[PDB]
Amino acid sequence: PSYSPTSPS
Amino acid sequence: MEAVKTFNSELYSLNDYKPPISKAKMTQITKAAIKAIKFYKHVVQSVEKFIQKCKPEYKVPGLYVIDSIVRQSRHQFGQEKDVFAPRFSNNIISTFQNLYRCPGDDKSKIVRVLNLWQKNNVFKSEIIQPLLDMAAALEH
Ligand SMILES: [N+]
Repeated sequence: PSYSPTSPS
Repeated sequence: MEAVKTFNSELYSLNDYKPPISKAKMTQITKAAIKAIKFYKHVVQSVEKFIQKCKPEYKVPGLYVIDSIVRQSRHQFGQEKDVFAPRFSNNIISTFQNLYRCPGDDKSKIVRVLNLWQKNNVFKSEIIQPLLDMAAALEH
């Protein structure tokens, strides 16, 4: 799994 | 500054991975930033320096670092108490000038982040608009 700016904190 | 050195280590460790950067790695970098909150100015400086100096394929990861730190700080300390977005805002034109030295196909990823910052009020709209304008001007 790679970082997305749409993913919650 | 122990906490700052620890953050520097996590941030520079991006160079040991092929992008796209994992969620796990981004979380590690973010946690180190937050632990170093007393030295938030040094954290911002290190991120900006990374973005200035890194290889083109790490520009978008560098932006994701800003995104992750700012969003985590807003969550953990409160939107109005977050020290990171205001601090990143100071040199943000410089930062984006450096960011846009990314590979051509990465430009859309930068704009995606900007649009989310606007939609979610992560940064003030007055700050974001010139950054979007810079993206568009590059296409002309
Ligand atoms: N903060």
